[PDB]
Amino acid sequence: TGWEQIKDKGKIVVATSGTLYPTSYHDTDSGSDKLTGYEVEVVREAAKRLGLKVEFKEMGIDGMLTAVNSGQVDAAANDIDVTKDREEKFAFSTPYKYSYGTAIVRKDDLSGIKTLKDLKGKKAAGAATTVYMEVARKYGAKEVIYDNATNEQYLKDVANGRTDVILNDYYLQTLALAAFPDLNITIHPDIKYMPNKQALVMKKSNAALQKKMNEALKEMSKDGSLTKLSKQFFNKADVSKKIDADVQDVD
Repeated sequence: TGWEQIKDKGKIVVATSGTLYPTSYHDTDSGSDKLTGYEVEVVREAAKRLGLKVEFKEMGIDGMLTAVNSGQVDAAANDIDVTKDREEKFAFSTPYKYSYGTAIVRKDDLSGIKTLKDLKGKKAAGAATTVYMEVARKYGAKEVIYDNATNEQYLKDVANGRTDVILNDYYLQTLALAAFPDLNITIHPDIKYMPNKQALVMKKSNAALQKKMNEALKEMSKDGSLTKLSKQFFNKADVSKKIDADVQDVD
């Protein structure tokens, strides 16, 4: 534990899942299977700025925070939201990603949806146990149960009229549109909910490491490195800066 200890070894141990495209995943398209992604690269470069090598320990989100407290790892980078509750238990770096949830509906009629309230009675699809599906339920949407579908399948069913809406992170959905620009789908222009931001998580007592990481992140923020990495993984979008938008809070 400790920044002087990390500095001495010359390596920082960081936990991540590798199952969250495009922020932490493996590059299978190239055949390298290299752990990469927006957040992974941000940490890698930040550590480099600090003369350090990174040792990424892949593990499930569960027990990850426990590994940080136990000292098993020096930090955890896995799209973890900054929340007041977590801030009393851990030390976060400055945020390097800001986002909010949105909805993908049909391009031709927006699936008859104008506001979140119109989700009532609509067929909502996507991951079963996420805060996104919870949002849909709160508004009375019918949850669609899929056996084992793909992203392309989910999107086509919306376009086809088999389903009506998909609730997910804004940036993840912009990639959906970019991937299938000819499909009858689009991100609803007025629905924005649950703003959120992600940062590096470390033991709250590790104030020295926290300050050093922020120092490198700030340097990256000022020279365009963050924006550069963002555009690479989020199809030219820059997720490192907060979007001045009318975002609705949800219970």
